[PDB]
Amino acid sequence: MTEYKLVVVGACGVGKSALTIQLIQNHFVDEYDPTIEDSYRKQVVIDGETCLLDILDTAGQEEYSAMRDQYMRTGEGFLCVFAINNTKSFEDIHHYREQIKRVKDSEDVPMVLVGNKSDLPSRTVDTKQAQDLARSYGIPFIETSAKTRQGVDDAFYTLVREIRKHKEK
Ligand SMILES: Nc1nc2c(ncn2[C@@H]2O[C@H](COP(=O)(O)OP(=O)(O)O)[C@@H](O)[C@H]2O)c(=O)[nH]1
Ligand SMILES: CC1(C)CCCc2sc(N)c(C#N)c21
Ligand SMILES: [Mg+2]
Repeated sequence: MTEYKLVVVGACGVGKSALTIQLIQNHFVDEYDPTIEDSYRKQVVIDGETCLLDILDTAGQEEYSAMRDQYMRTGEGFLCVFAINNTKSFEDIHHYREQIKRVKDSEDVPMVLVGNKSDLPSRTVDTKQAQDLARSYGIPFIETSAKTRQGVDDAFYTLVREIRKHKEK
C-alpha cells in the first residue's frame, strides 16, 4: 500500500500537536509539550484506498541547514496551520509557503491551509480573507477545531488527495 508523508507547520501554539494527536489517536490533548517534534503513523481509508500516513509534527526553532532542508524535501504534502484568533500566525503562512516552495524547488507543492481553533469565540481572521488567500495560492482551505474534532479528518484527507492529484501528473 501507498505511504503518504505529511508535514504539519505553523507558528507556536496554533494547534499543530493537538491536530496530529486528534487525527492519530482520536482524542484532544490540551498541554502537549510545545518543544517536542515527532512523527506518527496511522493506517487509514481515504475514498476507497487503504493507505499509511506518516505525519511529522514540527516544533522548535527553525533551522536552515542543508540536512533540515533535505529532511523537509522528503515531505510530500504540507499542512499549513494558523489559529483564527491569532493574526500573526496567519501572516506567518507566507513564510512557510516560501520555505516549502524553496526546498521543494517547485511552485506546485501539495498543500492545505488550516484555520484552527474554530471553536473559539475570539476570531481575528475572517473566513473570507483566509479563503481569498488560499484561492491566490491555488490550495484548499479547511477550518478546524482540534478540541471538537471538527474538520480534522477533512484537513489531512484533503492533503492526501492533493498529493494524489500531484503524483498522477
Ligand atoms: N480552543 C482550542 N484550543 C486549542 C485547539 N488546538 C489546540 N489548542 C490549544 O492551543 C495551545 C497550543 O496547541 P498545540 O497543539 O500545542 O500547538 P503547537 O505549538 O502548534 O503544536 C494548547 O493550549 C492547546 O490545548 C483548538 O482547536 N481549540
Ligand atoms: C519547518 C519549515 C519552517 C517549514 C517547511 C519548509 C522548511 S525547510 C526548513 N529548513 C525548515 C525549518 N526549520 C522548514
Ligand atoms: Mg506542538
